[PDB]
Amino acid sequence: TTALVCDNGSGLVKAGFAGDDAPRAVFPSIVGRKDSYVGDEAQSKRGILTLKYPIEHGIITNWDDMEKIWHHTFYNELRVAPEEHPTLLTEAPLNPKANREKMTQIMFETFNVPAMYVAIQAVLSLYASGRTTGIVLDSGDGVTHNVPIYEGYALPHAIMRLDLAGRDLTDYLMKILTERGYSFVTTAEREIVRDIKEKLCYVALDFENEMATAASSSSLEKSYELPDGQVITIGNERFRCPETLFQPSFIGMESAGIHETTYNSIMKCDIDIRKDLYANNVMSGGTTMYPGIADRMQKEITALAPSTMKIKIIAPPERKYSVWIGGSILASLSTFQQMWITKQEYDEAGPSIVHRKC
Amino acid sequence: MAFIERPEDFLKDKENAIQWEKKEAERVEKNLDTLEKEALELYKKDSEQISNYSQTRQYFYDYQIESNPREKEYKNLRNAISKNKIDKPINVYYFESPEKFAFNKEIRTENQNEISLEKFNELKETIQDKLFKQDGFKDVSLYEPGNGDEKPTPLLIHLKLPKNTGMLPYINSNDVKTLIEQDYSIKIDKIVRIVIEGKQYIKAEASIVNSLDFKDDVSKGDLWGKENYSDWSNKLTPNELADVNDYMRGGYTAINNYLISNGPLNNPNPELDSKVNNIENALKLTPIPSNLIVYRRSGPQEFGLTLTSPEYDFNKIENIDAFKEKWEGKVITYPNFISTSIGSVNMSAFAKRKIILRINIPKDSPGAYLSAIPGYAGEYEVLLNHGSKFKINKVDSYKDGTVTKLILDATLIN
Ligand SMILES: NC(=O)c1ccc[n+]([C@@H]2O[C@H](COP(=O)([O-])OP(=O)(O)OC[C@H]3O[C@@H](n4cnc5c(N)ncnc54)[C@H](O)[C@@H]3O)[C@@H](O)[C@H]2O)c1
Ligand SMILES: Nc1ncnc2c1ncn2[C@@H]1O[C@H](COP(=O)(O)OP(=O)(O)OP(=O)(O)O)[C@@H](O)[C@H]1O
Ligand SMILES: C/C1=C/C(=O)O[C@@H]2C[C@@H](CC[C@H](C)/C=C/C=C/CC1)O[C@@](O)([C@@H]1CSC(=O)N1)C2
Ligand SMILES: [Ca+2]
Repeated sequence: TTALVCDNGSGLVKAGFAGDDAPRAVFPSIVGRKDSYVGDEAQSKRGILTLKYPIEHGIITNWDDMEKIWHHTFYNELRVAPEEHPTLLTEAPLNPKANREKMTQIMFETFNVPAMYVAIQAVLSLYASGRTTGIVLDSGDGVTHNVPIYEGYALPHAIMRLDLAGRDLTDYLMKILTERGYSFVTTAEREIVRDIKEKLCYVALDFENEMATAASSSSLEKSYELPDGQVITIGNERFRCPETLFQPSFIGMESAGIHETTYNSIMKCDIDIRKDLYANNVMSGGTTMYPGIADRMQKEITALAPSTMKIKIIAPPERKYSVWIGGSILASLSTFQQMWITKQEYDEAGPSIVHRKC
Repeated sequence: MAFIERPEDFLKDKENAIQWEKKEAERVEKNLDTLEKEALELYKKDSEQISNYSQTRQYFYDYQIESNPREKEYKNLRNAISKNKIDKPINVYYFESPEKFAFNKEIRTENQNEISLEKFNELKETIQDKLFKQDGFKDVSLYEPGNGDEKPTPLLIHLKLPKNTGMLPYINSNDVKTLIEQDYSIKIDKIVRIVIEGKQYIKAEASIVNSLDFKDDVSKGDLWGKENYSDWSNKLTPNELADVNDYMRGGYTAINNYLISNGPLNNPNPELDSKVNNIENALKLTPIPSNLIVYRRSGPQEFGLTLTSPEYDFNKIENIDAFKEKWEGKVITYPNFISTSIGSVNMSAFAKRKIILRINIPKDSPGAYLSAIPGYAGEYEVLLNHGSKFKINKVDSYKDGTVTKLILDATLIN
């Protein structure tokens, strides 16, 4: 009777019940090694087992492993039967058509769900704030997209994608902390550094000025207690780390940064809608959580756009779960109920019913 | 006297060449609309900048190109030229810098009268067996420069242009002129030393080779690719489609690193070996159906550099020079399969890459328009076979904002 909402990301699965204000379950999108280990399960067995991420850059790349993640979601995290709940899945922008078909086949043929739907992550996150028009910056653990949306429709020819996100920032922070004189190199240390990143990093409004400041004072230094009680210090690494989003050359990438991809995305849209996009820049996902990121984006887009342009960046406090919340709202809507793909419709039409209806 | 049909080459008959082209200029004025005549008038007044723009316009973001007001002059002038097509071949004459054909020193000084056997042979070795890409608006002559004509360099190009070449005869004050838009590669079939008015010149006997070059017209290139590789998409074995999709889905990194590290010798992995074989076979299934230009934005690592290499700062001329000395005229080989695009436009993912490979692919080369596979059309991708060799014919440079970037004119030679 209650619908499920499963937002499956490169690093984390956010799962719960339509109608709830937050996901009941948030767990790592990993498998170790028929009945092979999943959510944290595959790190406490990291020995005879190596941990594997089935979603890469927002795309499902291993279906056997993804079946295990979905098995874990239904039976272990939510403790429901899939046969008893319509299930809303999320997908990346520009998810290949065959991929969405395979998601649909697995849901009906493997899990025997009574109904399902596949929704675009960025569209859900826009919807969470009550908007159907705007440009979404969705940045997670594995991928960052710019997705312009007009009256509820994503505009696929203007979507920008960067394979630069939270895990890259964590790895970069490990490197530059190691260069400071610490040593962060192992799998466990990567988790520690992710925690340091999530607690102490910020985006500088003026990067070169911030570097000059840190150079000539301890004002920007913070401390962090390691699990064994060692206290360490972090300085300019606090802002060099997320600076990578605006300057991907920091990790050897020669791509545009997130401000430039935002601008590129807007410039690929019809001229008549560009001001609506500038006025509705919405941020979604864990890697948009940095203090200072909205102000910095405002400043960078201001420098690119016409001097008369009115620019607004919307970064809600809940934006780590914006996609999930939008799915919870959507699946609960009266007018959405006609949009579910039923098991009957799947039997009548192929996996390709998912284009008919999603 | 003149015959009632023109020759393919006016040679030294300057008087008839000029009269004939003057008549042609009058005739073509009947077929130009006022926007086209306006475009021509602006060209007479700003030819160098307009020609410069026409050479590098295609390398910027699609929306930057569309927003540039110089597109109007470019398109209108190009249209004016494109539609006066010749009914049979004609030979033209013009001077180039030797640097244009990657001979980066003087053949002789302006003041010198003779050319050494040394320099002649160096020039021959530099420009033989190479296809040099030409772009942009150019003024040419229908007759060979002679005593009392203007002769700015020691290098005279004698070029044969085929039937259906667009040529715009026009008048600029007292002078009769001929405008073309270069859209082809030239091969130097033969060089000869001649004397004109007391000085030795090299006369290069040149012909053209056409290739499809979509430049910034990615829609047109994509339509062409889909037309030629929709069937290909369906004609692969299940193993080949499997191994191909594995490659495109990100398996390329392991597969190509295995190739580059020479794993087939040092670490023979029969699984990978079978994938390489299948993908290669996929690329031989529908060979590239026309001579084709493709574009690749290279990482610096392909040219022995990193982002922090001082030598990667091409804003300094000495680093461009050092790059040319190391790579220009050389053959390079990729043990990996290599991604290229039908389009020349810049894109977010490689917005800052400074080295652009511009590759001439001969008809029937192995290759495939992978973007015909419904999974991912936004690359406009042509995948080239593992172990491909490219001759670097010429290195050019241009400004993208404040950043100097390089264009490597290359030819696939195996
Ligand atoms: N680069 C392009 O212009 C282009 C064109 C079409 C599609 N693509 C797409 O982008 C992705 C491929 O990206 P790519 O081509 O930038 O990555 P790549 O796999 O070709 O290169 C990865 C890294 O290895 C380096 N490299 C590659 N071959 C090398 C060699 N033989 N020696 C030394 N270094 C070498 C590159 O410089 C780069 O740093 C694919 O998804 C593809 O479809 C890229
Ligand atoms: N407060 C924070 N500050 C910075 N980064 C954070 C914060 N909280 C979480 N993150 C990072 O965000 C990422 C997780 O976010 P999210 O769940 O949106 O991504 P995902 O959906 O798993 O991946 P993707 O959307 O790329 O497929 C991790 O890299 C995590 O370290
Ligand atoms: C609170 C939390 C957040 C999180 O986002 O973890 C996700 C999932 C995690 C899986 C690997 C580890 C060992 C097992 C972990 C169980 C984790 C819950 C951890 O790998 C990430 O850490 C990567 C590595 S480091 C980084 O930046 N992304 C992202
Ligand atoms: Ca996500």
